[PDB]
Amino acid sequence: SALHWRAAGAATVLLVIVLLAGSYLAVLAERGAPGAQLITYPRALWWSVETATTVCYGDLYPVTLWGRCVAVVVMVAGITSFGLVTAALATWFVGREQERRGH
Amino acid sequence: QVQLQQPGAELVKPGASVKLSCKASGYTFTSDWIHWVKQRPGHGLEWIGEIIPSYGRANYNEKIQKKATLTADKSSSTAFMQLSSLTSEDSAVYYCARERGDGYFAVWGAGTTVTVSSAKTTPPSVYPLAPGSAAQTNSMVTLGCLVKGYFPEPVTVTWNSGSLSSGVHTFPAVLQSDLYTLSSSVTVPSSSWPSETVTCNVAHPASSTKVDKKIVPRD
Amino acid sequence: DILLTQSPAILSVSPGERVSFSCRASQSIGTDIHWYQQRTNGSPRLLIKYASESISGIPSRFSGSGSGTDFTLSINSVESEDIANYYCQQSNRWPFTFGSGTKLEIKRADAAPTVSIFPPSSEQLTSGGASVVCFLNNFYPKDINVKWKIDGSERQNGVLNSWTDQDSKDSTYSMSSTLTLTKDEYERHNSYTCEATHKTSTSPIVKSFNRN
Amino acid sequence: DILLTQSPAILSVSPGERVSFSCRASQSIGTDIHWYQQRTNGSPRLLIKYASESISGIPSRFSGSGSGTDFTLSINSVESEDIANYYCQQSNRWPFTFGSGTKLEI
Ligand SMILES: CCCCCCCCCCCCCC(=O)O[C@@H](CO)COC(=O)CCCCCCCC
Ligand SMILES: CCCCCCCCCO
Repeated sequence: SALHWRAAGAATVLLVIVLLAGSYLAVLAERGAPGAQLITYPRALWWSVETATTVCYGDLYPVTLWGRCVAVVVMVAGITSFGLVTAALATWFVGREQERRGH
Repeated sequence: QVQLQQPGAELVKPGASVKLSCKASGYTFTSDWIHWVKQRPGHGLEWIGEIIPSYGRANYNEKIQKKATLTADKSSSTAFMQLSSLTSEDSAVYYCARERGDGYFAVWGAGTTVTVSSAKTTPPSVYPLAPGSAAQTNSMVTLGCLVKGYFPEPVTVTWNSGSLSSGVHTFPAVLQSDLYTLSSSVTVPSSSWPSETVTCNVAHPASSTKVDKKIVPRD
Repeated sequence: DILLTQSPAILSVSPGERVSFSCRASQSIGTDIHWYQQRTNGSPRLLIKYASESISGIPSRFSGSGSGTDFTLSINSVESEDIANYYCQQSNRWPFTFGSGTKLEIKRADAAPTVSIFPPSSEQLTSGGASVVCFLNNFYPKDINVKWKIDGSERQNGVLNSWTDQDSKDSTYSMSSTLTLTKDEYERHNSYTCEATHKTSTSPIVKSFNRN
Repeated sequence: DILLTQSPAILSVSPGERVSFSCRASQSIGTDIHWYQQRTNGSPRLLIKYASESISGIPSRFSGSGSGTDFTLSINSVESEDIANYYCQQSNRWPFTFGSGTKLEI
């Protein structure tokens, strides 16, 4: 029932959806473009994971306007989802410490 | 079942246009791309373009003149390529192929032979080729069929409705006076003919004809 | 756009040998190379994906190797059905591109041609024309010459020849020579002779028939 | 600084033919190549931007292609008004540089 945990879970499922949609749409956006490397779905999912975690190796990246806009959506969704998990951990710790000191 | 079905042939007058089709069966996924590849006689494979049916977006080879326009119909699972304002440079076999979004062409259609010519569609005359009465045979006998006077390419020649495969040669066609001629040859154990029937089957897709010709001894 | 160079353009090997086709990419493409086989009059068929991965239903003698810019398709113990054109294809960068192809040829033992001559059919004459067909089948090597004689005199007009590519069943060649006359001209002559000259014998192979 | 090599320096074609100009960069520059046409006594005129993108008012027979180091400007069915010098120009790295030019002859 606690809001922070349900929001964390929601953010997790939303992130999975964004990774899958970003993989699909990045391929869709990049295949028009000579030299583009983000053009098959298995490595595009890998790219979407590294973009969502900000763990970005430089092995793949978009070169088109629409692929970069897809990238921005994946970045913000990833950073926001992990920040939400952090915030829920803090809420849990704060509650448990209020209990441990009897408040 | 055959995964990608395309017509055998299309005849197009110069400056006209034609819509080729490629009907898909088997598993289909939202990540499927349909590619088109052009091969001129005696030459290599040239990529034309691709379409993703699930979304309808198509991309094209930039290095060549754009004569293609790709479409797809999800209800009929069919991909189309409209070739526009063709010249003799556009005569070739056009393949479709399916890529599951992982970069390789898992499966190819049989190819549509497109011929750009002013000539008229002519079905072939099929004549038997049985040895004359003075010819002597050994343990094998050679029979054949002459396929003459047809346009445009191609024809397919089978023996006993495909059942007879070993010992067949079908020669490349020769063009003269805007008509094609070829022969096919079959070799079967001499003890077995004419006891067991030997028939050639000639399919000419551009004229929608398929004719049979039994090979019997000159009596 | 990535150039894929397949050189040499033709490879000639003996049955049972191991053969290697080369594909060089103009820039580094990891292992994103795929190999296809195309037989005469056939559609391309995937053999190897991602430089080395097997495809179901492909004979195990096929393998692939390499990474970066240099790629090799290998066949252990070549056999006749392997006679084909072989293409590589890259999927590392848009657009996908193809190599220009390597043809595989097999060097088998010499074989004299099997010659057969065929008089025109009844139906053809009923239509008003006469074609005399000679087959020179299953010979090796490819070089061969055909001579037509009518009533003992060499004939050249009206002869159209056709040669097959190497046969994927036994690595031989074959040729058809077709002498086409009108019904009239065919009717003013009697002896029709096909003569084949091949390095397998100093004497030509001769097949004849009399219209009588 | 990126050298852009345009070779051959003169291209001779017959009317109605398809012609192709070559531009090779000394290092990889994505699609950051632009093509200009300069007629006798005229100022340069942009034809193609970013290797393949059309410019408004340029006849459709002009197209461009390539990526990396190799670039091609193509004309379908050359005609007389196409007689000109043709330059490529890169914007991938500072400073911008020009190819040395290909003259089109009919
Ligand atoms: C609707 C469009 C599809 C959108 C998602 C596509 C998913 C593709 C399937 C991924 C597995 C591919 C199977 C395979 O053998 O892949 C290997 C290829 O040989 C290499 O795999 C790869 O190298 C990339 C996989 C990385 C997975 C990262 C984990 C994410 C939590
Ligand atoms: C949310 C980003 C929209 C994805 C756009 C798809 C690419 C279309 C390219 O023509």
